[PDB]
Amino acid sequence: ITTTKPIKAHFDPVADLLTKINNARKAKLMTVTTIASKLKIAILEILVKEGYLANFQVLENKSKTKRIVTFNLKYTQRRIPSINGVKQISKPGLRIYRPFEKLPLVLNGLGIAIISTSDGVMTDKVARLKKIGGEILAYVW
Amino acid sequence: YCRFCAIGQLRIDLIDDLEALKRFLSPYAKINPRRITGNCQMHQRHVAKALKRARYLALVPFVKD
Amino acid sequence: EVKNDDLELALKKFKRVSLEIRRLAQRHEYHLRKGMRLREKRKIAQKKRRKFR
Amino acid sequence: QIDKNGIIKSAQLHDKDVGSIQVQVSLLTSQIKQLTDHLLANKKDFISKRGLYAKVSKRKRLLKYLKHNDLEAYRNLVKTLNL
Amino acid sequence: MQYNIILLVDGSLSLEQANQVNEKQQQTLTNVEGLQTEYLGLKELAYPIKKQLSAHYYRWKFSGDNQSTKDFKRTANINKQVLRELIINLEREYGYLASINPKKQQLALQKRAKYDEIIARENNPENPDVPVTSGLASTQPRLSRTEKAQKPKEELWDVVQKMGNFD
Amino acid sequence: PVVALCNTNTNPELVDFIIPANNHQPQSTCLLMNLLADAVAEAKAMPTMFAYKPDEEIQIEIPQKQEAPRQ
RNA sequence: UAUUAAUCUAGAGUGUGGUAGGGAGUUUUGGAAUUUCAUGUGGAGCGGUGAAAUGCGUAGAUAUAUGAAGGAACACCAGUGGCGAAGGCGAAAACUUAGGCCAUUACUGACGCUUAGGCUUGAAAGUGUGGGGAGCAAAUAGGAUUAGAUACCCUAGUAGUCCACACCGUAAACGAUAGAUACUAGCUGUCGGGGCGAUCCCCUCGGUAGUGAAGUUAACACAUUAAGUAUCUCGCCUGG
Ligand SMILES: [Zn+2]
Repeated sequence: ITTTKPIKAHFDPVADLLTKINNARKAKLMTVTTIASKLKIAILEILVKEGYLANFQVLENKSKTKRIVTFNLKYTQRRIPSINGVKQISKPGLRIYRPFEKLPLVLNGLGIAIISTSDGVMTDKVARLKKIGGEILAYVW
Repeated sequence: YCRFCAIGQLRIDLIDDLEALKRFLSPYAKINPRRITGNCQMHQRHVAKALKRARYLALVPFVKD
Repeated sequence: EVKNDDLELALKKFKRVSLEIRRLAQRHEYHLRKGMRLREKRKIAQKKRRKFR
Repeated sequence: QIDKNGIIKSAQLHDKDVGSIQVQVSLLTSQIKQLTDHLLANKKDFISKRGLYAKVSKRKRLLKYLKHNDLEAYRNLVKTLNL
Repeated sequence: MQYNIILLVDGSLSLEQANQVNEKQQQTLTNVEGLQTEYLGLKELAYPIKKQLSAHYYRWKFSGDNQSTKDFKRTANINKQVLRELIINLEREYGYLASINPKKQQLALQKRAKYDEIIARENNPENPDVPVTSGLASTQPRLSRTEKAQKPKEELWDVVQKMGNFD
Repeated sequence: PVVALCNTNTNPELVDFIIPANNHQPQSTCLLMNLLADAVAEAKAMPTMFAYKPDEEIQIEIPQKQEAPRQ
């Protein structure tokens, strides 16, 4: 509430999110701020249901003109993040599209891939169970 | 110590404070640098400009006292 | 630079002013490029800022 | 010598609409006129030529936008001299 | 826009014909008026101009269209009696905002600070005092409202204390 | 392991156990190391003069201790 | 994602107020100094270099003081400075004109970035035409040095160096670092804007320097103005 600091979104949502999360992970920071989008929302909750980040609350002004969102990252007392590596395959002008029969498994299943086939974000294993392939957002491991 | 900034002079013009500009001219008809006048860079530039205009207007000498 | 009262006290400042006059006169008697002017002037300013502080 | 406030009311559609592209294109046309007079007066003021090119291209982008969004939006604006 | 001009007359001649020259060059202007003829009197020249050693300095304070000066410019150079024709405009670096004009306070307080006629010469113009009026006049807010109540979490510390025990 | 009297310019991640005390003032130094010395001497069966002492023993003589900033 | 129907303002522009700056062009002025001439003062050397010597000098040089002329460039202000997209911009003034900075509830409503091709600019040198030509100085001659010297030094000395109109379009045209966007420790400065408010200091928004963490780097080093974390686009490279 009342962040009293101007913020501006970089560019395409997936990259705008990944750059911030990686910089925060390296800088040992706690939270970062960015404008909110439905795809960014979906990826945020699909991540947190995997337990890879702490509190994330979408925030708006005293109106529905601007909506922003912040998030904290899953840490430990020894101060080590739960994220190890992040890389996006989808890219503006370089969209990837993957049939289920050739779906890749991140780091022998240890990593997480985001595949928004037709119903939004979903885990790679639950998509294999669905045997539904499609567009791939990014690698998280 | 920029006395102009100290007093908030806020404006300089040729014919109001001529003696304030002789105080800044060296005895040998040259402009004294920052190390002597102690003014800020912008006031010092304004003083140099005004002293050049006076130099033009035959108000201060060129090469002697 | 007119300053002399009795014997010698003016002469020390005379050496000072003669030194600065020679300094100002040496660089207007031999020609070389304007870039050399600027670089040498900055070098002299750096010497003043590093030695006299 | 440009009287910025005067021309604004000419093409103005409302009381306090200043971002309506008609006023900007009108001011750009007047500025281009003045800068053309200046350039023909001073054949060697090159930075004025740079500014004039910038302004005419800015007008080109504004008019491309306008003619793109709505076809009937610029019906009253073709009355202004162009091309 | 304001205009300021300094006039140099041909020196040793009497003061009256200098004012005649004042009026003569006053007719040299275009449709501009609203000035004062105040002059600075006779002053010794800092250096010879052609052969004279002194002159009188005359001023105008009018303000008019850009056409004003050109005819005066081509007249003054021809007139042998008038010598120096500085033409000041508002292109000088200036400021007269009403919110900043009342700096006479700074003048007066600097003067009291300088006014140390007493024997106790302990005051120093170049000396800090660490004062604070604390006029913020800046908050730059950006209000936010709660739209979602996603997975909760708590806070903790970053103190490091390892090895548990010795043996 | 290592324990340190970490001033404000130290690097916390290096030292194992951190004690944020001011080492510039000699009185603070003597205080801290005397409490440490008695904390180990009580395990050495010696009386802890400055450790667990209520009061009226901690105060040690000191030349005028001020001016934390240094040139 | 693409298409299309719409809506909003943070993106991006326009307005408002405040604001700096050697930004540029055109039109005028000034003074030092050199050179030439003239006027007096004066009688043998001057200049020159490591040392000398062509060269200049009683037909009065150098020097000293004054006056006239013309041409070129603008010490001292001048900076761990400012502006410009780049090349560059600093004695004074006027006109025209550029873009820039801070707060902008105002307006408009995604109108943006990149940009093949196209267009504009672009240091010096050089070309054509007419001027101008003080000093400097390619080429050229002479005196020295050397074994030789078509060079380094000296005495002259032409183009040119300056202005007006057209052309050339190259440079170690460099931060050897394409542009745009967001994030990521810190510290020391400096300059511009706002407020508090004698400067001194406080902070805010920006530019410009130094130091320096992680990170990157083959290393050197870079590091909030990245050569880091990434994305978009253009251009480029494939041993000598
Ligand atoms: Zn000042």
